[PDB]
Amino acid sequence: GLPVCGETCVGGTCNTPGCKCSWPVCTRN
Repeated sequence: GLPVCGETCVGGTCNTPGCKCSWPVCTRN
């Protein structure tokens, strides 16, 4: 639920395990 991945999923990518794409930002849970 938290954007603590340090990743944006603009292209639909989130590498950090637990990160979901809450476009355009990755949220870990």
